[PDB]
Amino acid sequence: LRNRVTDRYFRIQEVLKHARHFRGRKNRCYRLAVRTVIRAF
Amino acid sequence: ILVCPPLRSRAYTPPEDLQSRLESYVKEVFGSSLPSNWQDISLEDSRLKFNLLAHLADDLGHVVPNSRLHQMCRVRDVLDFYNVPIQDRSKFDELSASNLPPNLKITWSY
Amino acid sequence: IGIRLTLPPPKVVDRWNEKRAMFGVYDNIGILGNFEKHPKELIRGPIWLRGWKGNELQRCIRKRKMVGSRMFADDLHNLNKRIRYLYKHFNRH
Amino acid sequence: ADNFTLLGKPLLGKDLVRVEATVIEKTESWPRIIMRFRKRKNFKKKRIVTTPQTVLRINSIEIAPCLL
Amino acid sequence: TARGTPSRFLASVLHNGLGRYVQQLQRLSFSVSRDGASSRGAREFVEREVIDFARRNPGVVIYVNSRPCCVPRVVAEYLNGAVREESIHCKSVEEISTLVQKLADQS
Amino acid sequence: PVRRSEKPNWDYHAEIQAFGHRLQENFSLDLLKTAFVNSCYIKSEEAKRQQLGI
Repeated sequence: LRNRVTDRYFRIQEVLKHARHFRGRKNRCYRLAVRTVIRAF
Repeated sequence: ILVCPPLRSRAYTPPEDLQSRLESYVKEVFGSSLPSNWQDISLEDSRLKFNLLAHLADDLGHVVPNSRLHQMCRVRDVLDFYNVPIQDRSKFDELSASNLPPNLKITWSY
Repeated sequence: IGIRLTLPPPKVVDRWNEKRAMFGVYDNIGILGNFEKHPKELIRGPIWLRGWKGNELQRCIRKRKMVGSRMFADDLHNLNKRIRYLYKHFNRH
Repeated sequence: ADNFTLLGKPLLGKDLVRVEATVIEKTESWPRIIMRFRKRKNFKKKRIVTTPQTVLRINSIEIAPCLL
Repeated sequence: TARGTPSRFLASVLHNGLGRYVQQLQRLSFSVSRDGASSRGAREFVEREVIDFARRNPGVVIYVNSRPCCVPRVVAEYLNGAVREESIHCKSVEEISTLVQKLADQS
Repeated sequence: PVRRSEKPNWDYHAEIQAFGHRLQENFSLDLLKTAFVNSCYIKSEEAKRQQLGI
Protein backbone atom coordinates (compact mmCIF):
# COMPACT_ATOMS: atom_id res chain seq x y z
CA LEU A 1 0.00 0.00 0.00
CA ARG A 2 1.49 3.31 -1.17
CA ASN A 3 0.13 6.39 0.61
CA ARG A 4 0.50 9.95 -0.67
CA VAL A 5 -0.89 13.14 0.81
CA THR A 6 -3.86 14.25 -1.27
CA ASP A 7 -4.99 17.32 0.71
CA ARG A 8 -1.70 19.24 0.88
CA TYR A 9 -3.43 22.15 -0.86
CA PHE A 10 -5.65 22.79 2.18
CA ARG A 11 -2.66 22.52 4.52
CA ILE A 12 -0.88 25.27 2.59
CA GLN A 13 -3.97 27.48 2.44
CA GLU A 14 -4.12 27.50 6.25
CA VAL A 15 -0.80 29.38 6.25
CA LEU A 16 -1.49 31.52 3.18
CA LYS A 17 -4.85 32.87 4.36
CA HIS A 18 -2.95 34.72 7.12
CA ALA A 19 -0.38 36.15 4.68
CA ARG A 20 -2.67 37.73 2.06
CA HIS A 21 -2.14 41.26 3.40
CA PHE A 22 1.66 40.84 3.50
CA ARG A 23 3.96 42.57 1.02
CA GLY A 24 5.82 40.77 -1.73
CA ARG A 25 6.44 37.06 -2.18
CA LYS A 26 5.73 36.54 1.54
CA ASN A 27 2.03 36.81 0.69
CA ARG A 28 1.91 33.81 -1.68
CA CYS A 29 5.05 31.62 -1.54
CA TYR A 30 4.41 29.17 1.30
CA ARG A 31 8.01 28.77 2.45
CA LEU A 32 8.39 32.54 2.75
CA ALA A 33 4.86 33.12 4.08
CA VAL A 34 5.02 30.58 6.93
CA ARG A 35 8.06 32.26 8.48
CA THR A 36 6.48 35.72 8.33
CA VAL A 37 3.13 34.39 9.56
CA ILE A 38 4.83 32.70 12.53
CA ARG A 39 6.47 36.01 13.43
CA ALA A 40 3.12 37.79 13.04
CA PHE A 41 1.36 35.30 15.34
CA ILE B 1 -48.50 -21.78 -5.58
CA LEU B 2 -47.92 -20.55 -2.02
CA VAL B 3 -48.95 -16.98 -1.20
CA CYS B 4 -47.09 -15.29 1.64
CA PRO B 5 -49.51 -13.82 4.21
CA PRO B 6 -49.29 -10.05 4.66
CA LEU B 7 -46.71 -8.70 7.09
CA ARG B 8 -48.06 -8.78 10.63
CA SER B 9 -48.06 -5.65 12.76
CA ARG B 10 -45.97 -5.88 15.93
CA ALA B 11 -48.23 -3.59 17.97
CA TYR B 12 -49.64 -5.24 21.09
CA THR B 13 -51.99 -4.03 23.82
CA PRO B 14 -52.76 -6.31 26.79
CA PRO B 15 -56.41 -7.43 26.75
CA GLU B 16 -58.41 -6.43 29.81
CA ASP B 17 -59.55 -10.04 30.29
CA LEU B 18 -56.01 -11.42 30.00
CA GLN B 19 -55.89 -12.85 33.53
CA SER B 20 -59.21 -14.61 32.96
CA ARG B 21 -58.14 -15.75 29.49
CA LEU B 22 -54.88 -17.12 30.89
CA GLU B 23 -56.60 -18.91 33.78
CA SER B 24 -58.70 -20.83 31.25
CA TYR B 25 -55.72 -21.74 29.05
CA VAL B 26 -53.77 -22.88 32.12
CA LYS B 27 -56.66 -25.12 33.17
CA GLU B 28 -56.65 -26.68 29.70
CA VAL B 29 -52.91 -27.38 29.54
CA PHE B 30 -52.39 -28.25 33.22
CA GLY B 31 -55.91 -29.47 34.04
CA SER B 32 -58.04 -28.35 36.96
CA SER B 33 -55.95 -30.25 39.52
CA LEU B 34 -54.39 -27.13 41.10
CA PRO B 35 -56.68 -24.10 40.85
CA SER B 36 -55.20 -22.66 44.05
CA ASN B 37 -52.04 -20.69 43.23
CA TRP B 38 -52.46 -21.21 39.49
CA GLN B 39 -50.07 -18.31 38.85
CA ASP B 40 -47.35 -20.21 40.74
CA ILE B 41 -47.45 -23.29 38.50
CA SER B 42 -43.93 -24.03 37.30
CA LEU B 43 -43.22 -24.30 33.57
CA GLU B 44 -40.21 -26.61 33.92
CA ASP B 45 -41.99 -29.25 31.82
CA SER B 46 -41.16 -28.39 28.21
CA ARG B 47 -44.34 -29.95 26.81
CA LEU B 48 -46.61 -27.99 29.15
CA LYS B 49 -44.61 -24.82 28.53
CA PHE B 50 -44.93 -25.27 24.76
CA ASN B 51 -48.70 -25.81 24.89
CA LEU B 52 -49.35 -22.76 27.06
CA LEU B 53 -47.07 -20.36 25.18
CA ALA B 54 -48.14 -21.75 21.81
CA HIS B 55 -51.82 -21.27 22.68
CA LEU B 56 -51.25 -17.68 23.82
CA ALA B 57 -49.27 -16.83 20.68
CA ASP B 58 -52.00 -18.29 18.46
CA ASP B 59 -54.83 -16.48 20.24
CA LEU B 60 -53.27 -13.18 21.32
CA GLY B 61 -50.95 -13.08 18.31
CA HIS B 62 -47.97 -12.09 20.47
CA VAL B 63 -45.25 -14.66 21.20
CA VAL B 64 -42.50 -14.74 23.81
CA PRO B 65 -39.20 -14.26 21.92
CA ASN B 66 -36.34 -16.72 22.20
CA SER B 67 -34.38 -14.39 24.48
CA ARG B 68 -37.20 -14.37 27.06
CA LEU B 69 -38.24 -18.04 26.90
CA HIS B 70 -35.99 -19.11 29.79
CA GLN B 71 -37.36 -16.24 31.89
CA MET B 72 -40.85 -17.82 31.81
CA CYS B 73 -40.17 -19.99 34.84
CA ARG B 74 -43.69 -19.69 36.29
CA VAL B 75 -47.15 -18.86 34.98
CA ARG B 76 -46.91 -15.51 36.77
CA ASP B 77 -43.91 -14.66 34.58
CA VAL B 78 -46.00 -15.39 31.48
CA LEU B 79 -48.72 -13.10 32.82
CA ASP B 80 -46.25 -10.25 33.36
CA PHE B 81 -44.89 -10.51 29.81
CA TYR B 82 -48.33 -10.23 28.20
CA ASN B 83 -49.11 -7.18 30.38
CA VAL B 84 -46.44 -5.16 28.52
CA PRO B 85 -47.76 -3.22 25.50
CA ILE B 86 -45.75 -3.14 22.27
CA GLN B 87 -45.75 -0.26 19.78
CA ASP B 88 -44.96 -0.70 16.08
CA ARG B 89 -44.94 2.96 15.05
CA SER B 90 -41.98 4.42 13.19
CA LYS B 91 -39.78 7.06 14.80
CA PHE B 92 -41.26 9.74 12.55
CA ASP B 93 -44.76 8.73 13.63
CA GLU B 94 -43.65 8.59 17.26
CA LEU B 95 -42.22 12.12 17.05
CA SER B 96 -45.28 13.45 15.22
CA ALA B 97 -47.65 11.54 17.51
CA SER B 98 -46.15 13.30 20.53
CA ASN B 99 -47.68 16.76 20.76
CA LEU B 100 -45.28 19.16 19.06
CA PRO B 101 -45.16 22.91 19.74
CA PRO B 102 -46.31 25.11 16.84
CA ASN B 103 -42.73 26.20 16.08
CA LEU B 104 -41.29 22.67 15.67
CA LYS B 105 -41.51 21.16 12.17
CA ILE B 106 -40.19 17.64 11.49
CA THR B 107 -39.82 16.48 7.88
CA TRP B 108 -39.00 12.86 7.02
CA SER B 109 -37.01 12.49 3.80
CA TYR B 110 -37.05 8.67 3.78
CA ILE C 1 -2.11 22.12 -9.14
CA GLY C 2 -1.75 18.68 -7.59
CA ILE C 3 -5.46 18.12 -6.83
CA ARG C 4 -7.96 16.64 -9.27
CA LEU C 5 -10.54 19.14 -10.53
CA THR C 6 -13.29 16.50 -10.88
CA LEU C 7 -14.65 13.76 -8.65
CA PRO C 8 -13.26 10.25 -9.23
CA PRO C 9 -15.70 7.63 -10.55
CA PRO C 10 -17.95 6.64 -7.64
CA LYS C 11 -16.74 3.53 -5.82
CA VAL C 12 -19.29 0.70 -5.88
CA VAL C 13 -18.33 -2.25 -3.67
CA ASP C 14 -20.48 -5.39 -3.73
CA ARG C 15 -20.46 -6.34 -0.06
CA TRP C 16 -22.42 -9.52 -0.84
CA ASN C 17 -20.31 -10.93 -3.64
CA GLU C 18 -19.50 -14.62 -3.22
CA LYS C 19 -15.99 -13.97 -1.89
CA ARG C 20 -17.12 -11.56 0.84
CA ALA C 21 -20.28 -13.54 1.62
CA MET C 22 -18.24 -16.68 2.37
CA PHE C 23 -15.22 -15.03 4.01
CA GLY C 24 -14.11 -16.82 7.17
CA VAL C 25 -15.97 -20.05 6.42
CA TYR C 26 -13.97 -23.10 7.62
CA ASP C 27 -11.62 -21.00 9.78
CA ASN C 28 -12.70 -23.44 12.53
CA ILE C 29 -12.13 -26.57 10.41
CA GLY C 30 -10.00 -28.06 13.18
CA ILE C 31 -12.08 -27.17 16.23
CA LEU C 32 -15.28 -28.31 14.49
CA GLY C 33 -13.83 -31.03 12.24
CA ASN C 34 -12.13 -33.36 14.75
CA PHE C 35 -8.81 -31.59 14.04
CA GLU C 36 -8.37 -33.55 10.81
CA LYS C 37 -7.13 -30.31 9.22
CA HIS C 38 -5.46 -27.29 10.77
CA PRO C 39 -6.72 -23.78 9.86
CA LYS C 40 -3.27 -22.87 8.51
CA GLU C 41 -3.75 -25.46 5.75
CA LEU C 42 -6.43 -23.17 4.32
CA ILE C 43 -3.80 -20.48 3.69
CA ARG C 44 -2.97 -19.97 0.02
CA GLY C 45 0.19 -18.20 -1.07
CA PRO C 46 3.94 -18.64 -1.46
CA ILE C 47 5.12 -22.11 -0.52
CA TRP C 48 7.58 -20.56 1.96
CA LEU C 49 4.97 -18.34 3.70
CA ARG C 50 2.21 -20.86 4.49
CA GLY C 51 1.34 -20.82 8.19
CA TRP C 52 4.56 -19.03 9.08
CA LYS C 53 5.54 -15.46 9.94
CA GLY C 54 8.81 -13.61 10.38
CA ASN C 55 10.69 -10.39 9.82
CA GLU C 56 12.22 -9.57 6.45
CA LEU C 57 15.54 -11.23 7.31
CA GLN C 58 13.79 -14.42 8.44
CA ARG C 59 11.59 -14.39 5.33
CA CYS C 60 14.59 -14.02 3.01
CA ILE C 61 16.46 -16.83 4.77
CA ARG C 62 13.36 -19.03 4.60
CA LYS C 63 12.68 -18.29 0.93
CA ARG C 64 16.26 -19.09 -0.09
CA LYS C 65 16.14 -22.34 1.88
CA MET C 66 12.86 -23.59 0.40
CA VAL C 67 12.93 -22.28 -3.20
CA GLY C 68 16.43 -20.84 -3.57
CA SER C 69 17.44 -23.65 -5.92
CA ARG C 70 14.49 -22.88 -8.22
CA MET C 71 15.05 -19.10 -8.33
CA PHE C 72 16.26 -17.19 -11.36
CA ALA C 73 19.95 -16.30 -11.34
CA ASP C 74 19.46 -12.55 -10.94
CA ASP C 75 16.71 -12.98 -8.35
CA LEU C 76 18.85 -15.40 -6.34
CA HIS C 77 21.80 -13.00 -6.49
CA ASN C 78 19.60 -10.20 -5.17
CA LEU C 79 18.25 -12.45 -2.42
CA ASN C 80 21.75 -13.46 -1.30
CA LYS C 81 22.80 -9.80 -1.24
CA ARG C 82 19.66 -8.81 0.67
CA ILE C 83 20.25 -11.45 3.35
CA ARG C 84 23.82 -10.22 3.84
CA TYR C 85 22.61 -6.61 3.98
CA LEU C 86 19.83 -7.49 6.44
CA TYR C 87 22.15 -9.66 8.53
CA LYS C 88 24.34 -6.64 9.28
CA HIS C 89 21.34 -4.34 9.75
CA PHE C 90 19.40 -6.57 12.16
CA ASN C 91 22.54 -7.44 14.16
CA ARG C 92 23.51 -3.78 14.68
CA HIS C 93 26.79 -4.00 12.76
CA ALA D 1 -25.16 65.46 36.21
CA ASP D 2 -24.69 68.62 34.19
CA ASN D 3 -24.49 70.80 37.32
CA PHE D 4 -23.55 68.43 40.16
CA THR D 5 -21.51 65.31 40.89
CA LEU D 6 -21.79 62.84 43.78
CA LEU D 7 -18.68 60.91 44.85
CA GLY D 8 -18.57 57.79 46.98
CA LYS D 9 -15.90 57.03 49.58
CA PRO D 10 -15.41 54.75 47.75
CA LEU D 11 -18.94 53.58 46.88
CA LEU D 12 -22.17 55.56 46.99
CA GLY D 13 -25.00 54.20 49.09
CA LYS D 14 -27.66 52.05 47.47
CA ASP D 15 -30.31 54.49 48.68
CA LEU D 16 -28.76 57.38 46.76
CA VAL D 17 -28.30 55.97 43.23
CA ARG D 18 -29.78 53.02 41.32
CA VAL D 19 -28.26 51.78 38.04
CA GLU D 20 -30.14 49.06 36.15
CA ALA D 21 -28.90 47.05 33.17
CA THR D 22 -30.23 44.31 30.91
CA VAL D 23 -28.49 41.34 29.31
CA ILE D 24 -29.09 41.56 25.56
CA GLU D 25 -26.49 39.14 24.17
CA LYS D 26 -24.43 36.19 25.39
CA THR D 27 -21.65 35.27 22.99
CA GLU D 28 -17.95 34.46 22.71
CA SER D 29 -15.11 36.63 21.47
CA TRP D 30 -13.36 36.27 18.14
CA PRO D 31 -10.57 33.65 18.06
CA ARG D 32 -7.45 34.94 19.84
CA ILE D 33 -4.19 33.45 18.57
CA ILE D 34 -1.63 32.34 21.16
CA MET D 35 1.79 31.57 19.69
CA ARG D 36 5.05 31.09 21.60
CA PHE D 37 8.29 30.95 19.59
CA ARG D 38 9.80 27.85 21.13
CA LYS D 39 12.63 25.90 19.48
CA ARG D 40 10.44 23.83 17.15
CA LYS D 41 8.16 24.17 14.11
CA ASN D 42 5.73 26.65 15.63
CA PHE D 43 2.98 27.17 13.06
CA LYS D 44 1.12 23.89 13.52
CA LYS D 45 1.33 24.46 17.30
CA LYS D 46 -0.68 27.70 17.37
CA ARG D 47 -3.30 27.78 20.12
CA ILE D 48 -6.67 29.48 19.59
CA VAL D 49 -8.83 30.66 22.50
CA THR D 50 -12.24 32.34 22.48
CA THR D 51 -13.44 34.08 25.62
CA PRO D 52 -17.10 34.12 26.76
CA GLN D 53 -18.66 37.59 26.67
CA THR D 54 -21.87 39.25 27.83
CA VAL D 55 -23.36 42.45 26.40
CA LEU D 56 -25.19 44.63 28.92
CA ARG D 57 -27.39 47.58 28.01
CA ILE D 58 -27.61 50.35 30.60
CA ASN D 59 -31.35 50.95 30.98
CA SER D 60 -31.47 53.78 33.51
CA ILE D 61 -29.65 55.75 36.20
CA GLU D 62 -31.84 57.04 39.04
CA ILE D 63 -30.80 59.29 41.93
CA ALA D 64 -32.91 59.63 45.06
CA PRO D 65 -33.03 62.73 47.31
CA CYS D 66 -31.16 61.27 50.28
CA LEU D 67 -28.12 63.56 50.55
CA LEU D 68 -29.42 65.26 53.70
CA THR E 1 -4.45 38.72 13.75
CA ALA E 2 -6.26 42.03 14.20
CA ARG E 3 -4.55 43.59 11.19
CA GLY E 4 -5.33 40.50 9.10
CA THR E 5 -9.06 40.40 9.91
CA PRO E 6 -12.00 42.83 9.86
CA SER E 7 -13.40 44.67 12.86
CA ARG E 8 -16.52 46.47 14.02
CA PHE E 9 -17.81 48.50 16.95
CA LEU E 10 -19.95 47.21 19.79
CA ALA E 11 -23.54 47.36 18.60
CA SER E 12 -27.05 45.98 18.97
CA VAL E 13 -29.84 45.18 16.51
CA LEU E 14 -32.63 47.79 16.60
CA HIS E 15 -31.44 49.02 20.00
CA ASN E 16 -32.44 45.64 21.41
CA GLY E 17 -33.12 45.83 25.14
CA LEU E 18 -33.84 49.57 25.23
CA GLY E 19 -37.62 49.24 25.04
CA ARG E 20 -37.98 45.47 25.15
CA TYR E 21 -35.74 42.46 24.61
CA VAL E 22 -36.25 40.56 21.36
CA GLN E 23 -34.51 37.25 20.71
CA GLN E 24 -32.53 37.73 17.51
CA LEU E 25 -32.48 34.02 16.65
CA GLN E 26 -35.57 33.28 14.57
CA ARG E 27 -34.88 29.98 12.78
CA LEU E 28 -32.95 26.77 13.43
CA SER E 29 -32.69 24.12 10.70
CA PHE E 30 -31.35 20.70 11.69
CA SER E 31 -30.21 18.03 9.24
CA VAL E 32 -30.12 14.61 10.90
CA SER E 33 -29.44 11.15 9.50
CA ARG E 34 -31.77 8.30 10.37
CA ASP E 35 -28.73 6.04 9.98
CA GLY E 36 -25.23 7.34 10.55
CA ALA E 37 -22.93 7.15 13.55
CA SER E 38 -22.09 10.85 13.28
CA SER E 39 -25.80 11.70 13.70
CA ARG E 40 -26.26 9.63 16.88
CA GLY E 41 -26.02 12.71 19.09
CA ALA E 42 -28.29 14.74 16.82
CA ARG E 43 -30.87 11.94 16.79
CA GLU E 44 -30.80 11.75 20.59
CA PHE E 45 -31.07 15.54 20.80
CA VAL E 46 -34.19 15.47 18.62
CA GLU E 47 -35.79 12.75 20.74
CA ARG E 48 -35.31 14.30 24.18
CA GLU E 49 -34.14 17.94 23.87
CA VAL E 50 -35.58 19.65 20.79
CA ILE E 51 -39.19 19.67 22.03
CA ASP E 52 -38.32 21.28 25.36
CA PHE E 53 -36.13 23.85 23.59
CA ALA E 54 -38.93 24.65 21.13
CA ARG E 55 -41.35 25.41 23.96
CA ARG E 56 -38.78 27.56 25.78
CA ASN E 57 -38.14 29.60 22.59
CA PRO E 58 -41.52 30.17 20.89
CA GLY E 59 -40.01 32.99 18.83
CA VAL E 60 -37.68 30.52 17.10
CA VAL E 61 -39.03 28.24 14.36
CA ILE E 62 -37.22 24.89 14.33
CA TYR E 63 -37.08 22.72 11.20
CA VAL E 64 -35.80 19.16 11.65
CA ASN E 65 -35.11 17.43 8.34
CA SER E 66 -34.22 13.74 8.59
CA ARG E 67 -32.30 12.63 5.51
CA PRO E 68 -29.09 10.77 4.60
CA CYS E 69 -26.11 12.89 5.57
CA CYS E 70 -22.52 12.34 6.63
CA VAL E 71 -22.18 15.65 8.49
CA PRO E 72 -25.27 16.71 10.46
CA ARG E 73 -25.59 20.48 10.68
CA VAL E 74 -27.67 23.18 12.34
CA VAL E 75 -28.29 26.39 10.38
CA ALA E 76 -29.15 29.39 12.56
CA GLU E 77 -30.76 32.45 10.98
CA TYR E 78 -31.15 35.79 12.75
CA LEU E 79 -33.45 38.78 12.38
CA ASN E 80 -30.68 40.93 10.89
CA GLY E 81 -30.29 38.41 8.04
CA ALA E 82 -27.17 36.72 9.42
CA VAL E 83 -26.89 33.01 8.61
CA ARG E 84 -24.63 30.85 10.79
CA GLU E 85 -24.11 27.19 9.91
CA GLU E 86 -22.64 24.89 12.57
CA SER E 87 -21.67 21.22 12.51
CA ILE E 88 -22.98 18.79 15.12
CA HIS E 89 -20.98 15.90 13.63
CA CYS E 90 -20.33 13.24 16.29
CA LYS E 91 -21.31 15.67 19.06
CA SER E 92 -23.01 14.35 22.18
CA VAL E 93 -26.43 15.60 23.28
CA GLU E 94 -24.90 17.81 25.96
CA GLU E 95 -22.53 19.38 23.45
CA ILE E 96 -25.38 19.93 20.98
CA SER E 97 -27.52 21.39 23.77
CA THR E 98 -24.72 23.82 24.62
CA LEU E 99 -24.23 24.89 20.99
CA VAL E 100 -27.95 25.36 20.36
CA GLN E 101 -28.43 27.49 23.48
CA LYS E 102 -25.35 29.50 22.50
CA LEU E 103 -26.91 30.24 19.11
CA ALA E 104 -30.15 31.25 20.84
CA ASP E 105 -28.38 33.91 22.92
CA GLN E 106 -26.26 35.42 20.13
CA SER E 107 -27.34 38.58 18.32
CA PRO F 1 -31.24 37.22 -4.26
CA VAL F 2 -34.60 35.49 -3.77
CA ARG F 3 -37.31 35.53 -1.13
CA ARG F 4 -36.84 33.49 2.03
CA SER F 5 -40.22 31.84 1.43
CA GLU F 6 -38.81 30.22 -1.71
CA LYS F 7 -35.79 28.73 0.08
CA PRO F 8 -35.89 25.44 2.02
CA ASN F 9 -37.09 25.14 5.61
CA TRP F 10 -40.02 27.55 5.30
CA ASP F 11 -43.50 27.10 6.76
CA TYR F 12 -45.57 30.27 6.48
CA HIS F 13 -48.04 29.46 9.26
CA ALA F 14 -45.23 28.65 11.70
CA GLU F 15 -43.31 31.78 10.68
CA ILE F 16 -46.40 33.93 11.29
CA GLN F 17 -46.91 32.45 14.76
CA ALA F 18 -43.27 33.01 15.74
CA PHE F 19 -43.53 36.63 14.55
CA GLY F 20 -46.02 37.45 17.30
CA HIS F 21 -44.47 35.41 20.11
CA ARG F 22 -41.04 36.84 19.28
CA LEU F 23 -42.46 40.33 19.87
CA GLN F 24 -44.38 39.19 22.99
CA GLU F 25 -47.65 40.26 21.35
CA ASN F 26 -50.96 38.37 21.21
CA PHE F 27 -51.64 38.98 17.54
CA SER F 28 -54.84 37.69 15.99
CA LEU F 29 -53.52 35.28 13.38
CA ASP F 30 -56.34 36.10 10.96
CA LEU F 31 -55.63 39.83 11.23
CA LEU F 32 -51.84 39.41 11.19
CA LYS F 33 -51.95 37.32 8.02
CA THR F 34 -54.02 39.98 6.26
CA ALA F 35 -51.47 42.65 7.21
CA PHE F 36 -48.84 40.99 5.01
CA VAL F 37 -51.16 40.73 1.97
CA ASN F 38 -50.40 43.65 -0.35
CA SER F 39 -52.68 44.77 -3.17
CA CYS F 40 -49.90 44.29 -5.72
CA TYR F 41 -49.60 40.64 -4.66
CA ILE F 42 -53.31 40.01 -5.23
CA LYS F 43 -53.15 41.43 -8.75
CA SER F 44 -50.03 39.45 -9.67
CA GLU F 45 -51.56 36.22 -8.37
CA GLU F 46 -54.67 36.73 -10.50
CA ALA F 47 -52.62 37.28 -13.66
CA LYS F 48 -50.65 34.09 -13.00
CA ARG F 49 -53.85 32.12 -12.41
CA GLN F 50 -55.56 33.45 -15.55
CA GLN F 51 -52.75 32.79 -18.02
CA LEU F 52 -52.22 29.34 -16.48
CA GLY F 53 -55.91 28.55 -16.71
CA ILE F 54 -57.11 26.18 -14.00
